[PDB]
Amino acid sequence: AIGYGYQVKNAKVDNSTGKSLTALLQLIRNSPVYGPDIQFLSFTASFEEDDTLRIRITDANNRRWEIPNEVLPRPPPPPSPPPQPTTTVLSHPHSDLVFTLFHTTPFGFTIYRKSTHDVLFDATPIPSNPTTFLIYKDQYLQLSSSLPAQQAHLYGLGEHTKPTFQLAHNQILTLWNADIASFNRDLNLYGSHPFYMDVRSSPMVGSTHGVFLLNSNGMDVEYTGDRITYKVIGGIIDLYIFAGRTPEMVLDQYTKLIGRPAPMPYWAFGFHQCRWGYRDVNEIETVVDKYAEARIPLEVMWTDIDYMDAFKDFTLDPVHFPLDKMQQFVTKLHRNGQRYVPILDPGINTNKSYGTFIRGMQSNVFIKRDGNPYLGSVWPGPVYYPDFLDPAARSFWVDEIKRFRDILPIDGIWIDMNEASNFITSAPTPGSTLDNPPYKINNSGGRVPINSKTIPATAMHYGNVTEYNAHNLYGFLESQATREALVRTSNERPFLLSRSTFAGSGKYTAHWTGDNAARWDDLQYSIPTMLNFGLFGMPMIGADICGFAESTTEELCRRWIQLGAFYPFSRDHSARDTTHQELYLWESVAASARTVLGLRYQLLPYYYTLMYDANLRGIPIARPLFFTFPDDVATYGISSQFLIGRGIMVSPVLQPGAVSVNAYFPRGNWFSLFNYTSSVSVSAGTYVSLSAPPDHINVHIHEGNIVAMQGEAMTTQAARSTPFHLLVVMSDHVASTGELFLDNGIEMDIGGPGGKWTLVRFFAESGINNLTISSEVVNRGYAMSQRWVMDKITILGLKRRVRIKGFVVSVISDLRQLVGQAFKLELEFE
Ligand SMILES: C[C@H]1O[C@H](O[C@H]2[C@H](O)[C@@H](O)[C@@H](O[C@H]3[C@H](O)[C@@H](O)[C@@H](O[C@H]4[C@H](O)[C@@H](O)[C@@H](O[C@H]5[C@H](O)[C@@H](O)[C@@H](O[C@H]6[C@H](O)[C@@H](O)[C@@H](O)O[C@@H]6CO)O[C@@H]5CO)O[C@@H]4CO)O[C@@H]3CO)O[C@@H]2CO)[C@H](O)[C@@H](O)[C@@H]1N[C@H]1C=C(CO)[C@@H](O)[C@H](O)[C@H]1O
Ligand SMILES: *[C@@H]1O[C@H](CO)[C@@H](O[C@@H]2O[C@H](CO)[C@@H](O)[C@H](O)[C@H]2NC(C)=O)[C@H](O[C@@H]2O[C@@H](C)[C@@H](O)[C@@H](O)[C@@H]2O)[C@H]1NC(C)=O
Ligand SMILES: *[C@@H]1O[C@H](CO)[C@@H](O)[C@H](O)[C@H]1NC(C)=O
Ligand SMILES: *[C@@H]1O[C@H](CO)[C@@H](O)[C@H](O)[C@H]1NC(C)=O
Repeated sequence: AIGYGYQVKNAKVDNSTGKSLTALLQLIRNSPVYGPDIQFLSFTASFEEDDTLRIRITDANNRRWEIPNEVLPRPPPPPSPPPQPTTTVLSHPHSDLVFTLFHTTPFGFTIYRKSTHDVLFDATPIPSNPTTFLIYKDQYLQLSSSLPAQQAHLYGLGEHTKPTFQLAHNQILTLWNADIASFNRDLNLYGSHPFYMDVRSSPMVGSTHGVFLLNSNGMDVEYTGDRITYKVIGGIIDLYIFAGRTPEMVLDQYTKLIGRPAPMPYWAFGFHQCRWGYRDVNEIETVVDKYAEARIPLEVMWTDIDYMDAFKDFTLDPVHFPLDKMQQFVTKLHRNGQRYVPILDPGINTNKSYGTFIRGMQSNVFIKRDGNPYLGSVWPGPVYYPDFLDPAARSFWVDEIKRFRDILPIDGIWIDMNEASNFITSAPTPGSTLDNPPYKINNSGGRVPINSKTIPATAMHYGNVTEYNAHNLYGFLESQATREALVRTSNERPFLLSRSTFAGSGKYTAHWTGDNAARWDDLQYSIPTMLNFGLFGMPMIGADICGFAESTTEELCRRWIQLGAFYPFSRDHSARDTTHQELYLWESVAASARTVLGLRYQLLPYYYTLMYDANLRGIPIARPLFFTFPDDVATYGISSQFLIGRGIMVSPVLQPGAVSVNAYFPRGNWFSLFNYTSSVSVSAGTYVSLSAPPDHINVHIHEGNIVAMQGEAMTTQAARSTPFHLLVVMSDHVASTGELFLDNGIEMDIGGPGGKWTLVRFFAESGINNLTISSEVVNRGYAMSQRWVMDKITILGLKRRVRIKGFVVSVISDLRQLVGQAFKLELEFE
């Protein structure tokens, strides 16, 4: 058959010293299918922390492709092996995970949790079924685990458009960075994130762990409910298990490994407007002017490939987008506290009168095939691709960006087409098993050759690295170079948005779902994709509001701005062959816009604190319900609702001509952020029909949470100049708590050493006769220097009113309390 598997030749635990396991595996018997088997395997298991188990399987007699440490820094491997069935067990006293190596034929291994004596990863084979074996050929690695089909709820393995957040049973997820529109369901998209979250509904409900395979090669992942299997066409097995035990802790352990999410500037949480096909400077000025007249907040104006001189990077169309007019335009944006972001492609047009091409050829920075720079095909025409694995190409990139930034102020960079995208598929090299692999991954849902519409697998990078191995790293690498370029040309916290991503990208860039469509499906699709990229360590995520491709309708756009105003990254964008869809064009949507974007701007400090938490602990801004309610199994399969932070839930309408929604409400009291009187109270989790007017969206806050809000404004700059309103939602079960992070909105290292930031924590508890509200302040300096003042406190969740020495609403006015000063407020019931 396919493979016969491996036997344990020798296995030992390194005594006394830091406990790790080393083992040598020998091929049982050779098989011709899918290429020759690797004869000897070096197998190690080791704890990187108490809550992280590393399993590394390599060729004992060959250094195989591994993702470079310079690209993704991580602890080095343990030492390798020397030159009833038997078991070798590895465990640590402060670890909840136990690794077991089974000396069967073929061999197996399991990771089980001490806390529940439950198996989390089970690679024990079914002797008669080679689909369950570990197989290790040069271009085919097979790793398989069994799962308790009903108890195991899986999430992740992006990037894919799915109607559901939780992974459906019986499917093949292909991970291979490709220029494929996100309006296509199931197909492999722009990014690859070989990570999944496993939430166990039983025996101990809510029990969570994570599984990451640190491999950049193309792969099919097969999920059949009771089994999951990796089919990888290269590299090694570098497997990481994250103990949990909560969903929160898993993402903490995961991002600790791949990198904490990069902080975002304050202005990034404002609304963005973009469009492919803005004709000239006069049109973008007009769009900004009309957003003002509609009194709809517009923070950042974007320019697509239109601004370039015939689609070449680091140039300006001397006719439609002349330099002096653009300089004026950006100056005026800044004067009104607004920002500007242009787009970049990786391809460099082969124009002999083009400065970027000339310089790129001098530093020898382009990806090569058969000894010559690979000829690509994108917008400007024939292009060469910069090899972002070459440090000289990374210097060249910084140089070009510096040059452009000197003549034209930019507030951020949009990097696109970085799969890399190619419009003309190259012919495969004769006799190459790289351009023609033995196992075909399910690219584009039809076993399409990996070389399709991209750079051939036989192209070479710096250090003799093939495109075959480094393909899923391309967008990741450009994001590093681009962020480097931004940091060295400006002292402010950079902003960048990338299409193609890999595990770890969130440490460098923001992401958007890419090319969605103006269809009701895509509106709903935006939510699982949004929650997935939270797991992937990229909390700054959003979809093109009102849909990129195809023309939108008034009702679709209206319902989309209602939802899209709560994306971490909120932006309107569309193709040029569709109708315009700026929010002012329809009155019903502009009125919706002012409402929803109004609430968002009030929630700016909240969003920013969540961004702070993300960089600090990996915890996503937009998160699944089961993050806050892991003991509620009904929340596991919700794909239509989500949370902003811990206690704010959004429940949008996703179907046309509707005026109501059947949204799920976990146990507790919920209150509308649009009407403090409108509340939802359930003693057990249940669906509830909510009135959803054409201009309204249900956004509720759960009890036990304190949120610091400011005032509405046209810009984020102006919003910070407004007083603070404290929203306190009480609970008869627990003291309410809240958190506010304050900085200048542009410090390079967020919350670092020194004092250009302030952290404030809020606390509230009801007694029989008295209510106490108090804060704690760390690094009081910065907040104090900002004159932030809290003049109002609204109290929800109580059945009795309160005041200074169903449910009711209590308000405390004329407080004038300095945010940067700790306080204890005492109220009395009536
Ligand atoms: C604006 C954006 O423009 C570009 O993207 C465009 C495409 O150029 C455009 O063509 C269009 O592409 C769509 C298709 O219309 C749509 O149909 C879908 O394609 C799917 C198919 O639906 C699906 O069937 C599948 O095809 C497979 C089959 O499944 C498989 O069986 C097999 O079929 C045959 C095979 O081909 C034969 O060789 C033989 O073997 O027989 C078999 C059958 O037996 O293979 C085919 C595939 O070959 O999968 C298809 C996808 O490959 O979806 C695509 C999109 O992927 O629309 C898109 C989206 O607009 C650019 O590529 C894009 O980058 C660009 N967007 C950026 C540009 C700008 C401007 O600067 C920015 O503004 C944007 O934000 C950027 O995102
Ligand atoms: C190399 O870059 C030049 C500068 O952008 C290109 O010339 C410009 O082409 C524009 C249309 O793409 C046109 O509006 C500009 O007037 C023109 N500017 C100048 C100074 O020539 C050039 O394009 C080539 O030459 C022109 C005359 C056309 O025939 C194009 O089709 C050519 O490609 C670029 N050359 C190449 C080979 O890409
Ligand atoms: C607020 O909500 C309550 C409860 O649904 C409702 O009776 C009241 O009319 C609402 N007020 C406004 C101004 O919509
Ligand atoms: C509330 O509690 C405080 C402190 O315990 C006490 O001094 C005060 O008299 C109480 N007020 C009422 C109305 O009971």
